[PDB]
Amino acid sequence: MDFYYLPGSAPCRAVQMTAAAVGVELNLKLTNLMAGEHMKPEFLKLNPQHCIPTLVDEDGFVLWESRAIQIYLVEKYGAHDADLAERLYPSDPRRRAVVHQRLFFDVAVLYQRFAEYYYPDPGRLRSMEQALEFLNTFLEGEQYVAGGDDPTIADLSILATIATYEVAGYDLRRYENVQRWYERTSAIVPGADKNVEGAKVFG
Amino acid sequence: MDFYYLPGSAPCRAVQMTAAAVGVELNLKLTNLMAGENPQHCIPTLVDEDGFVLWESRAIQIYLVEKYGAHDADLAERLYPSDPRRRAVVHQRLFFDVAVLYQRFAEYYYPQIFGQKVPVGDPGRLRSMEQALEFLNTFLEGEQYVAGGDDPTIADLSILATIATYEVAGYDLRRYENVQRWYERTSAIVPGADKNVEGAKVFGRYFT
Ligand SMILES: N[C@H](CCC(=O)N[C@@H](CS)C(=O)NCC(=O)O)C(=O)O
Repeated sequence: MDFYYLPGSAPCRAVQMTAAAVGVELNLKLTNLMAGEHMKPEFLKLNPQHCIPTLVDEDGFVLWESRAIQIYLVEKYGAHDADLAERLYPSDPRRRAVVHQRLFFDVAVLYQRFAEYYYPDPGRLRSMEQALEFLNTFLEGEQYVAGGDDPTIADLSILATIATYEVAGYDLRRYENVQRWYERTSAIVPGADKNVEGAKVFG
Repeated sequence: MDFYYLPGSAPCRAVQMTAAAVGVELNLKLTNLMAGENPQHCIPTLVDEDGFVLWESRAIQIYLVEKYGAHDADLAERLYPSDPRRRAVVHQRLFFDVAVLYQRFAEYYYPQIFGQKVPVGDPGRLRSMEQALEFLNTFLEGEQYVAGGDDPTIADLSILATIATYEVAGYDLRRYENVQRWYERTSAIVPGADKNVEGAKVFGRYFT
């Protein structure tokens, strides 16, 4: 399966951790946006939204949005290991609702406000610190972001985001639960060293 | 189930339509925000029969299908197909709605209607917002619904709530033929479309 990506990119890193978790090997297709590779007609025909990560499966199914990719990887490839899929993406409606809630929080608030503050300011700073405070509150008395006894795809997505906060230069130790979760989760998730490595070397 | 909401809110309206679709009656609780009435004070907030608290409209939408619609397997399958590939397209459209379509709407219009009330729209934000509409128009080329299928999915409902907000904002949706066609057709057929239209009008109070 072809994986159109950039090394420093958080959503790409989330997908790489998820693929490693389900034993999927990705055919890496570096897609340099500065060079305009995502705007070539070959890419546009695959993905009209011209964004990375983009996954092309064995039957030519094309998918983008890292968090939809994560779910697809578990449902289609993780499913061969029943307990594994359950750990990554619990099936109970309530448990799964929380995983979804955290994924939507990651894209619309946590990573969003990171991009709002760092890519162009006291206003967008307070906006971002609020996102971190929310996350800190989510992790109060909890090992993982959506609960559970094991990391879920929500942890993997937020690990990608938070490693970007770290390399940006934000003092994460300010959020005791976030720092704690970040350290312990990075130590236990397969390919999490590649996440930080890739955040650092590129991002 | 208690539903903490405001009619003007697109995320709230997406849940109302989804609940209508699964035959769930919501006990509506008006939560006036500018007054200050879930440690993120997010609306909508759903509180189920066991006191389980959920926010994030799109997570709520899925939960409503999975728990309250799944007795009618054919209905749940229509709203939220289980085939990984089909479900993946529905998930990508939900993520697009939150992070691209509604997000760029907000980034363009919120500075003009809230806080400082900037006298003019940012052209870069406008271009970006129009790009989001073009994407949607493209997704709808040759397709009845946003994520495909023979029937509306929850992605259609989420986007319907967002697009009705574009309309009350005064954006000329006729510029995007597929979007307009889909918007008319879907508004004509989905449960709770009346709540969506009624509520979107309310959000028009910020555009006078
Ligand atoms: N919601 C994000 C989208 C990430 C995204 O928009 N990718 C950026 C680079 S990190 C990109 O491809 N930008 C180029 C473009 O959208 O035209 C995801 O998790 O996949």
